[PDB]
Amino acid sequence: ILELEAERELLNPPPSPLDKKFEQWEEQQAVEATLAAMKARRS
Amino acid sequence: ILELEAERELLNPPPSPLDKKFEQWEEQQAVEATLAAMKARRS
Amino acid sequence: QEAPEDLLERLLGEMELELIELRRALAQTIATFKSTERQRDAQQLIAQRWYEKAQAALDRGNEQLAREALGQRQSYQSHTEALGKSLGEQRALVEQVRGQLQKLERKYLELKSQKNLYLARLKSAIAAQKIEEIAGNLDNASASSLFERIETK
Amino acid sequence: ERKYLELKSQKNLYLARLKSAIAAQKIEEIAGNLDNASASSLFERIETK
Amino acid sequence: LLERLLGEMELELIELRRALAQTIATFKSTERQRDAQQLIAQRWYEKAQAALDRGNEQLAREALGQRQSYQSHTEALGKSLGEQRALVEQVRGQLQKL
Repeated sequence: ILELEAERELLNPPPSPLDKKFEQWEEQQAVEATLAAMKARRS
Repeated sequence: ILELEAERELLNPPPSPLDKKFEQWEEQQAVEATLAAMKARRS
Repeated sequence: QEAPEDLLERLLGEMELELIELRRALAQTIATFKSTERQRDAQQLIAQRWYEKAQAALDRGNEQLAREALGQRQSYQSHTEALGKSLGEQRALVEQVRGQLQKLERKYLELKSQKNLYLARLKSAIAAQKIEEIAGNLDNASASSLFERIETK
Repeated sequence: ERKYLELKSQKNLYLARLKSAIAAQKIEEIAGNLDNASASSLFERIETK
Repeated sequence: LLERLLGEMELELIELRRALAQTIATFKSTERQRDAQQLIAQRWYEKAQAALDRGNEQLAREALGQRQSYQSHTEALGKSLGEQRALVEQVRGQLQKL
């Protein structure tokens, strides 16, 4: 079972900590940015 | 797919920038010349 | 070898089969191309619903759900952003084939147009040879093939 | 599932592109028989007769 | 033999015509492949731009540093495309007189 999963990730770009950081950060920016529009609109 | 398109253009004269220029220019002259008759007729 | 002229009619006879088959194919292309647009529209509409629910979540101070709702929308946002760009680029995909086909028909009609003209010219000549070929039998005595041989008898 | 649907999604798009080309070659291939006398494959040979 | 020789001659010429297309098929194929690579570098370059924003220059170093791998790969392929242009020119010059 384990070898084939590794084969998949080998043929995959395993999301690096950078893209995990970027995707999390941009999500953290996306949630904040989406939040930022709402927090400003309500006033 | 790509080879056969090239075969067509090989057996074709691919419109050169000159004929593109001429056809565009004569069109630019045709539109202007057709326009020129109208712009003069209206007065 | 076979008379290549006869094949000409057969070739165009089978030609229309391809052209009509082509015409069928192109529609299926735009069928899906526009289908994704509707599918995109539903997805973004769902995101709007999630976005709207986040707006409702924000109301009354329940911002906690809005984070999930907005956070949930991010999944479809990326899916929406992914598909939206695919739709934009697929536009040129259908443009070239449209540009491919539009020139297609104008040629065949003119190609078929001159087909018949030269068939007449050929059939014009096959008569000229035969009337002259038979006129060889009915000649001015240069060959004496048929008539003059009788005059001998 | 999210992959297969998109995988199946683009499956049909390029089939059309392929079937688009198979027509382009054939119309041009037959247009070779009906040419501008560069090859004289079919029509010009008749003009000889 | 003269008639036979030209009869088999057209076989080579048409076989030639097929061959030349496969040449430009790849020649232009690398250009698209180059375009994707540089586009990826642009994405990495763009992500570095995003990394720079908000003061997270640390990722930009990796992102820009990551782009250097494709930059060299991009620079390598770009020059190959440029020189391959003359490769297809001579054969085109070869065939046109043919």
